[PDB]
Amino acid sequence: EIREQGDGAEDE
Amino acid sequence: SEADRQLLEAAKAGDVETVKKLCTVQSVNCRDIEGRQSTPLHFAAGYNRVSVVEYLLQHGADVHAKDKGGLVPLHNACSYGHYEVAELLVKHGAVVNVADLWKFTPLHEAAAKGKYEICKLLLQHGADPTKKNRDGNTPLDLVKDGDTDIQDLLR
Repeated sequence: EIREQGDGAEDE
Repeated sequence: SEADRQLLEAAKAGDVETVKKLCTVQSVNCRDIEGRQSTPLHFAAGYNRVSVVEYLLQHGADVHAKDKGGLVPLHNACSYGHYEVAELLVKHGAVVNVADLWKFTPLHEAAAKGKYEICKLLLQHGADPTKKNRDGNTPLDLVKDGDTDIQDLLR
């Protein structure tokens, strides 16, 4: 499986 | 629990007033059961909600909590490039050399994402740039070839 980065969002 | 779901969501939204209303002994570190088992602090950190992070850290959130992949909120902050959150978590005792299941540390994340100030923060608090993850890669190895300033910082 691909490694996931965790929950969140990028800044603009 | 319905209050739990609304707390996790308020943390993602950065609605500190709703967070304040919904925080209880049990909910402050509840887990997103249908997701990655993230806590309110994982979400606030990952979604760059500084006021929520500050409130949670002051009202019973565990800076050391792991999600299903072993990520602590510091991993989320570093992965999504949120400096102020990363600094707050470190000031509140986040372990800078903590490894997830894959042996990535926050510095692996910050290096791969090319975040100068975050890398600087972690290095100043003793982050080990020699640490290999399960691909045999150090944080320096994960810096994009195009990212000259980060490469230099990590030497």
